[PDB]
Amino acid sequence: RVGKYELGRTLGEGTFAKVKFARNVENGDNVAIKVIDKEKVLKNKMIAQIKREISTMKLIKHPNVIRMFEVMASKTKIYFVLEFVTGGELFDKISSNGRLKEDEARKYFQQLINAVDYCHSRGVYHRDLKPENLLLDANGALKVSDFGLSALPQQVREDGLLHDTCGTPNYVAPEVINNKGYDGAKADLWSCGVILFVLMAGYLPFEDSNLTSLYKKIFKAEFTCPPWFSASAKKLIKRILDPNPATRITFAEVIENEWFKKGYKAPKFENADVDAIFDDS
Amino acid sequence: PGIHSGRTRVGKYELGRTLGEGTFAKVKFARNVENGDNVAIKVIDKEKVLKNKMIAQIKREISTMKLIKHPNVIRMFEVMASKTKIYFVLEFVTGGELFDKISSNGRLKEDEARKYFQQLINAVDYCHSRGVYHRDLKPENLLLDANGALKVSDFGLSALPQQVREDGLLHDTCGTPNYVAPEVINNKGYDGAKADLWSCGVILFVLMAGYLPFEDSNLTSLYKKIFKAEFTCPPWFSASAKKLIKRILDPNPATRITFAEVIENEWFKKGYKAPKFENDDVDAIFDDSGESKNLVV
Ligand SMILES: C[C@H](CCC(=O)NCCC[N+](C)(C)CCCS(=O)(=O)[O-])[C@H]1CC[C@H]2[C@@H]3[C@H](O)C[C@@H]4C[C@H](O)CC[C@]4(C)[C@H]3C[C@H](O)[C@@]12C
Ligand SMILES: C[C@H](CCC(=O)NCCC[N+](C)(C)CCCS(=O)(=O)[O-])[C@H]1CC[C@H]2[C@@H]3[C@H](O)C[C@@H]4C[C@H](O)CC[C@]4(C)[C@H]3C[C@H](O)[C@]12C
Ligand SMILES: C[C@H](CCC(=O)NCCC[N+](C)(C)CCCS(=O)(=O)[O-])[C@H]1CC[C@H]2[C@@H]3[C@H](O)C[C@@H]4C[C@H](O)CC[C@]4(C)[C@H]3C[C@H](O)[C@]12C
Repeated sequence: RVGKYELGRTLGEGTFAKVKFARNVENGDNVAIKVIDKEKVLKNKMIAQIKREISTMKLIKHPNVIRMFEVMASKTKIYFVLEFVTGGELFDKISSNGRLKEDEARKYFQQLINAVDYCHSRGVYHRDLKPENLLLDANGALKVSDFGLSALPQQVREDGLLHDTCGTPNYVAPEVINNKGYDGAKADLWSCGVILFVLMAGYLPFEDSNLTSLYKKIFKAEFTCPPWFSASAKKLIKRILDPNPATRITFAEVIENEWFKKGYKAPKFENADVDAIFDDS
Repeated sequence: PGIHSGRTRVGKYELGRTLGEGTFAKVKFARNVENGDNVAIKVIDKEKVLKNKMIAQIKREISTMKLIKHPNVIRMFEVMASKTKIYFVLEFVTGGELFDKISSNGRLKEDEARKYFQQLINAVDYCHSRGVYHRDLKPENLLLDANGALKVSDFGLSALPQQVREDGLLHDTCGTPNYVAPEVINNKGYDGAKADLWSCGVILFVLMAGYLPFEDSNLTSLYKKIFKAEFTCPPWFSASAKKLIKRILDPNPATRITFAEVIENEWFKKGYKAPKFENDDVDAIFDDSGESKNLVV
């Protein structure tokens, strides 16, 4: 046993991190418990940011963000307890049934933008948003995974789980491909825009069998919207997928956008020590 | 079974609704009106297909796959064509994707992983012996029948450019680097057999480990790991399995183990039982078939 949590099967076991299924004995909620090497994260250059973002994600409750229930530590380990959802991955709808209708795409896009924008407002940037982070609960609501956790060092992100993405480079903004540092908000917004493209088209905007030509297209944002895209959706997508992060549209501008505001009901919800986030207890 | 006057018709197949749509290709359900068989039909713009410098290789590989019947290869039953479309008539399977097991239960036991690997290696080597190279092996091509037997998809079709093939179902233009051999990433993957073998080794790794041998959120680090074949086998891998995987994941295709040598590897041969199974006009593969249509619709 571990905490108020009863353990189930091992989901993955990487070298410095591992993930177990569990349930909360007090309420029966499904969770996953990630156990990671403590010194690997303590030694890391960006530890103060890690501590800050993780401490923040503990506090955040947004209806469209995966909950981080607990964060505890041993002398050698850090434990994370994360909400486990049962509706699968959002992109499964495309694998099984092709592109989504515009209204269903816009709905998920609204949940996504609001959740991402909310985390940004609390100083937390994903920086590696991929379709595999777009999960669905029993009722079909979007739950975005890995905010905060994505800030951990690579060797601890290798946690024994299968992580592949169809069309990986598509979701990474040109400035993230090419540069060491970058703006987190603009990098996340690029990812969201590609996600929206795929939901509405059923296929990736950037492709080429030739890798040099593929990355050339990404850096110029050379892509083509299919004919079923509306004029207003195409125009918003082209502003989001601006290959220059200096001129790329802002989240605030996306939220004010006429296409975006269609059927848009901002969700009503409420959300009302850092250095000691990983010490023993 | 009944021909349905209000449905589209090609050969003995009646076409149903569109499942997926790409720019040049669509996928529809269809059914054989003679015997009730349900199939999937990929319909692709004919001019787009023909106007390619690789059309000869495409006709050859599609012609071969149409004739192949392997227990671990998805069947291509028929190819028909109109003036403007090519119809590839393909087998459905019900068991989903192989990696679904992993994605839910993590790694498989050594014996079960070795079983799927034997199935994969046999099918791929079989197609190689007939001159067909896949070159695009990835999780999306590893399907399962109701018996839970592996069925490899896209042999033959993978010869088409991914952009022409793209059907709006998230598999054709994936181009995921994690499954791709370093020489192929480097635009020098001449030996198609060694390139497919690398992918198969990455697949074996995932089944036994539950995760990818090369992964990184940083694209530069990812490609670097691939070119150097920098990876670590988990501690539960046996000495023999580790020995084989390291021979497969050799980033020099020249020194990389061959398909034939894998088949004779002592670990691969464990419980191994090769399949017991059977067994122009190539140029005309895509000619207008003159198949009856339904003129109502
Ligand atoms: C030029 C860009 C970006 C490289 C980069 O920037 N990598 C380091 C960034 C991250 N760091 C934090 C480590 C920065 C280091 C600190 S510093 O600030 O000092 O940079 C990189 C990103 C991925 C690279 C691919 C591989 O080459 C080879 C590959 C196959 C063929 O062969 C050619 C094509 C292809 C697809 C290439 C495309 C791309 O065009 C390259 C060159
Ligand atoms: C990959 C799967 C979704 C796909 C899926 O399918 N999940 C299992 C169910 C399989 N089924 C039994 C339903 C299929 C058979 C039924 S059938 O009727 O089809 O036969 C999803 C669902 C829950 C997700 C985890 C949790 O969020 C907690 C945690 C959050 C972190 O941030 C990232 C890590 C971690 C461990 C997440 C990883 C991953 O993202 C999980 C496993
Ligand atoms: C993504 C799914 C597997 C996962 C899944 O979703 N499994 C649910 C099974 C449900 N059914 C049994 C009713 C059949 C599917 C109905 S569905 O709702 O999925 O349309 C797999 C299993 C069968 C696969 C197709 C066939 O190989 C024929 C053809 C081969 C070409 O090379 C590539 C194109 C095509 C159309 C393939 C596309 C895709 O790769 C399919 C749908």
